[PDB]
Amino acid sequence: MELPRAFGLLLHPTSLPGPYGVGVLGREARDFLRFLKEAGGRYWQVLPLGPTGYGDSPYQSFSAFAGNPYLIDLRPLAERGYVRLEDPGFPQGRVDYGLLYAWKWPALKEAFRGFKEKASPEEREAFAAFREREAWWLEDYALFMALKGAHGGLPWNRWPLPLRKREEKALREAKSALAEEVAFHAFTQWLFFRQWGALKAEAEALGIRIIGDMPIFVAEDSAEVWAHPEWFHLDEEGRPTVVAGVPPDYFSETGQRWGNPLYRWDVLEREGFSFWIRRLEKALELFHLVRIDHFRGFEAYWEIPASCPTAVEGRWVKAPGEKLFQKIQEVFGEVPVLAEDLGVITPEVEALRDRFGLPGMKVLQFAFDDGMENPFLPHNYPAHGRVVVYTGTHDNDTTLGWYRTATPHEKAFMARYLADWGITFREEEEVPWALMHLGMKSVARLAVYPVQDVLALGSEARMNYPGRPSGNWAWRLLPGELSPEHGARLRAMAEATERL
Ligand SMILES: C[C@H]1O[C@H](O[C@H]2[C@H](O)[C@@H](O)[C@@H](O[C@H]3[C@H](O)[C@@H](O)[C@@H](O)O[C@@H]3CO)O[C@@H]2CO)[C@H](O)[C@@H](O)[C@@H]1N[C@H]1C=C(CO)[C@@H](O)[C@H](O)[C@H]1O
Ligand SMILES: C[C@H]1O[C@H](O[C@H]2[C@H](O)[C@@H](O)[C@@H](O[C@H]3[C@H](O)[C@@H](O)[C@@H](O)O[C@@H]3CO)O[C@@H]2CO)[C@H](O)[C@@H](O)[C@@H]1N[C@H]1C=C(CO)[C@@H](O)[C@H](O)[C@H]1O
Repeated sequence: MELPRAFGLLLHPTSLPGPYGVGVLGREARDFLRFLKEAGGRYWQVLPLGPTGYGDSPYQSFSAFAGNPYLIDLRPLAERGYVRLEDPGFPQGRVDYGLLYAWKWPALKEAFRGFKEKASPEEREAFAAFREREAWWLEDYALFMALKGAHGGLPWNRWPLPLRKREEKALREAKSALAEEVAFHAFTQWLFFRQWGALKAEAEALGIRIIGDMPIFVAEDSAEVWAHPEWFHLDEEGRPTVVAGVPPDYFSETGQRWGNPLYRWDVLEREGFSFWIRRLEKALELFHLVRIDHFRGFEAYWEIPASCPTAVEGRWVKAPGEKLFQKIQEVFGEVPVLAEDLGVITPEVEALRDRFGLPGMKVLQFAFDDGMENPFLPHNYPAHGRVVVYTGTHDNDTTLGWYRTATPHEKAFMARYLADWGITFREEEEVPWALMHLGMKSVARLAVYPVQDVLALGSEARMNYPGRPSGNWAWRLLPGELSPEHGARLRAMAEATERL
């Protein structure tokens, strides 16, 4: 993949400013694209866009295909009279997910009722047409969500056996009994894709490419796992027999047990990797590039017996990454994938990435805790530049927040390294900019930065803190917070580093 030298910004849509408690796919999203274009940015990166559950993590979605109903802009609906919106008291600068769950679901439900009553024939037709075209994943997703709502939010593998095991007769009866609930969820999808499609066209009109994000492993409690038990290592009761994670290492003697169901790779290969082809086809309708989290899992993954409460009991298992990507190349004619390969250092993963021209990542906040051999330091990046450099990702603190808690060593080495690259700073608040500048001076073809670093926000704006119980995925921009001055500063930096 040939990436021209450029820069972009990382901003999950929920973080957009605007009324009604959460960023949505509307004017403010368009304002951000405009800001990005004026700043000279050519990429907008988001986190996974699927529907979320308790904890609100984009990385644990009810579906590998559905769009997050919380991102639906309700204004176009209120404007056609389908619903009357009333702010129950959403805060500024953050998403109160508890309130959004309590208020937005009913507002979408009311909107659907108003729609059935007032929609024009053209809208009814379009929605029906959408349900037909997307049936191959929508039938399962909409029934999955209807069943979930009818069984008190229980995970699919705790539902009555006939439904859990998808006995046809039982599914047909449920689909019939929950007809309006199924149509309602299908309605949230039609709105989500219509709005995303419009936003994507806006991005394209502005010369902007969108980098989507798809975790390599799906979630246990999701429509596709329920509908395709044959593609995952589950027992007869739908329980994963092995789960994803990573082994212990110098950092943790317990490793990480993520819990995700794992693929029956032999079955997927036999089916021409249909699940993955479908997954990518759907994603390519929404994005120009797809970042895949834990890309190394296509080469080998840490398989943990589900009975083990930690990650200590696993073993590395080879996956057919080569054949899968050969299949992806064959079908799509290119592999529009960005590999999340943080801390892999394994040769075979690098080789698989390179074989298909896939860029990896570099995160500057991790470059100063040791020596000059640290792979995250710019002089160590590959001369071919097929890598995306970030100051920090959604899992890291903002760079100012990181700086304030960095070790004396990190702070001193960073400053010295910056100076070696002709960069300096005076106040703490300037560190995010100095690091963004260091990334832009690097050979990395793409430099992508979280908006919180553009705003030089502290720890209060950190998107996600892995391991922390609450406050995650909630940060939001305030109206007008990204000023023309922020854009001009990014633009001047891009111009100087030849990224325009
Ligand atoms: C306040 C709370 O709002 C959100 O909570 C809702 C979840 O998104 C829903 O999916 C639903 O969760 C139920 C599960 O579906 C069901 O399978 C079962 O496990 O019971 C769950 C509880 O009913 O309903 C949730 C609301 O009740 C949001 O996702 C969640 O993160 C929010 N919780 C935050 C607030 C506090 C209060 O200090 C903390 O305990 C949490 O760590 C925060 O994340
Ligand atoms: C659901 C999960 O969401 C968050 O975790 C994800 C990260 O945000 C992603 O960036 C991605 O990171 C991993 C890299 O892809 C991988 O290559 C390696 O570097 O490890 C990274 C994470 O250590 O994927 C993460 C999901 O694996 C969030 O931080 C995390 O806390 C959330 N976990 C919830 C799920 C379970 C399972 O029941 C519980 O154990 C946790 O307490 C929940 O918070």
